[PDB]
Amino acid sequence: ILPDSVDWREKGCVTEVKYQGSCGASWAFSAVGALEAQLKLKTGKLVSLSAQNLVDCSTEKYGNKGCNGGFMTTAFQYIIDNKGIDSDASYPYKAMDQKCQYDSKYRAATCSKYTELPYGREDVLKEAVANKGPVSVGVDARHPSFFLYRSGVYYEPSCTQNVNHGVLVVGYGDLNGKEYWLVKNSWGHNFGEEGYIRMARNKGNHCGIASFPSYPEILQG
Ligand SMILES: CC1(C)CCN(C[C@H](O)Cn2nc(-c3ccc(C(F)(F)F)c(CNCc4ccc(F)cc4)c3)c3c2CCN(S(C)(=O)=O)C3)CC1
Repeated sequence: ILPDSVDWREKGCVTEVKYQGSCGASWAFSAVGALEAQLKLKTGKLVSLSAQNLVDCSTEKYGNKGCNGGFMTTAFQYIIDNKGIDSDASYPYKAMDQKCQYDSKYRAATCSKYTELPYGREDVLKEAVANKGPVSVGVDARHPSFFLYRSGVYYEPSCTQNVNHGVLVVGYGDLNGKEYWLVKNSWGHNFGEEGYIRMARNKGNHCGIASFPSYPEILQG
């Protein structure tokens, strides 16, 4: 029914890994990455979208607190309400809280809608990654093993389904009996597998990967 493996990087839909630094903006990076993939499918152009734009402008009205955390779903709502999000190049990432500096002149994407998936359904998530594109999700990253991850299929016994770090699922697969999720993180290229972490799949919603998945869309109309 579904493909055994997916890697949205192979279709040119994933921008370079970013470096969030001391600013807790992983929620913003999760959000732009998902929308970038929809933009590339829609327009044929791969352009990084401004995570800083979300940190500075999708704030209190959306329950977000910039470098102190946020949600991807209300980040998408902001983009809908704002009728735009800027390119990352026009509004680059500074890893701190700033005044909203959105400028419609440098709008690089829109958002028509977003969709949330039901908690813990890794089959429903697998289908969405296959059929819709990369999915924004939260994970439990509050473990030293996460910070220290270098390669392989990550499994942390003490992981919980409560989420606290925004990431982007750009794929899934199976490595020698270990089914994994392919996860784009925002800790630069030196983390994990060139900025990615492959996380255990179909192991009881391990680290909450499927706790709060969502994805945006950019419709023709
Ligand atoms: C629309 C509303 C008004 C606002 C959004 N609401 C979402 C709803 O509460 C569902 N939800 N979503 C998340 C969720 C999903 C992804 C991410 C991530 F990706 F960033 F990591 C995170 C982390 N950031 C949280 C955060 C947000 C603002 C802030 F300043 C500081 C921190 C949380 C959680 C929950 C319930 C409780 N969990 S938990 C402990 O894991 O069970 C966390 C619904 C009402």
